[PDB]
Amino acid sequence: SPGIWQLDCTHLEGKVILVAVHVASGYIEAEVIPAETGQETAYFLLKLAGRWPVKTVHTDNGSNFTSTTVKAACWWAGIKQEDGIPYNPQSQGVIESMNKELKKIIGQVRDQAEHLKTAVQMAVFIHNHKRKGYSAGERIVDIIATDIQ
Amino acid sequence: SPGIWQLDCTHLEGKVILVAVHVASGYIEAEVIPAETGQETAYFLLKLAGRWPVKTVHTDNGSNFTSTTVKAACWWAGIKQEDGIPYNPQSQGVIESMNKELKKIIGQVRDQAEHLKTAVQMAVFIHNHKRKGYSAGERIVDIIATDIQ
Ligand SMILES: CCCCNC(=O)[C@@H](NC(=O)N(C)Cc1ccc2c(c1C(=O)O)OCO2)c1ccccc1
Ligand SMILES: CCCCNC(=O)[C@@H](NC(=O)N(C)Cc1ccc2c(c1C(=O)O)OCO2)c1ccccc1
Ligand SMILES: [Cl-]
Ligand SMILES: [Cl-]
Repeated sequence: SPGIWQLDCTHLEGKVILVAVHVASGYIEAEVIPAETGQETAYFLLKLAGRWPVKTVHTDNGSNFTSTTVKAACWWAGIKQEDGIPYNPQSQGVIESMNKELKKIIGQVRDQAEHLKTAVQMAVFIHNHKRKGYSAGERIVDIIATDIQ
Repeated sequence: SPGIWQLDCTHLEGKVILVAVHVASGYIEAEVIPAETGQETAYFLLKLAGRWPVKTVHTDNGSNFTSTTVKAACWWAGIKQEDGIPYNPQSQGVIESMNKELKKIIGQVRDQAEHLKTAVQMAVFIHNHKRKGYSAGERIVDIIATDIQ
């Protein structure tokens, strides 16, 4: 499970926040996009897979699962695309909670950032650095290091 | 050592490619921007520091070193800004060589990507995954994991 990620799309200020969560650690990367198109999702996954060893992605919905451009990016990057259907129901609630938590952080920084995209990146930072005692950033690095060795 | 990054700005197709290199591993993150401004650099560093434990950045030039927006991002993210002056002179040539490498990769994929930004992300992927026998992606995870424990 060191290579497993989940896509998550949430909305705020009439914009779309696209999130990738590393399932085993809770570590995230996120971007603001105008709308959640196959093309945007494909580009986001290319960026993600160049940065971390992404083996499997649970896509966030059937449109992206279907998307020719998403399928092309996954092929290019060596990613196995899977559905993101919560056969374990506690999955959906974990996501919902993260979306709520991310929006909360965004609200707390919203003041220090002129643009939504800045506040989202501040939120990524705070989320990944939060000690819970290791942080998500520490967990993902330990998980993947153990996997290499 | 595990926390040290160098900024590097290179040009192609009339656009700017902004690179951050993890000095100890050769691992990189990169983006295409229309122009290298303080605001763009500041945003790039915010994103980088939310994703990896960035302690020190050797900035690529004195305009970004001076930039009040870059200084504000570095303050926000807990980054020590340093100059990028190569007291070790083999530094310039290492950068120069990576820029040449990156541009070569971009040329090799240039055909598979409509947009420069896609080709740059493909080049980041190929760079970070190349076995050298570990890859840069493997090196950065082991360096930082060793540092955590
Ligand atoms: C309403 C509160 C406004 C107080 N903050 C500021 O005046 C400046 N913000 C910063 O110094 N930083 C660290 C954040 C930041 C960094 C880079 C960027 C940004 C932002 C951003 O704020 O969204 O936008 C695009 O490139 C600022 C800088 C540039 C443009 C606008 C604002
Ligand atoms: C010159 C030969 C072009 C052959 N490739 C294609 O037709 C498509 N490319 C892909 O399937 N992928 C994986 C790459 C990609 C992914 C996502 C994106 C992209 C690109 C990109 O190509 O730049 O642009 C922004 O969002 C394509 C898709 C959408 C727009 C344009 C092209
Ligand atoms: Cl990788
Ligand atoms: Cl981190």
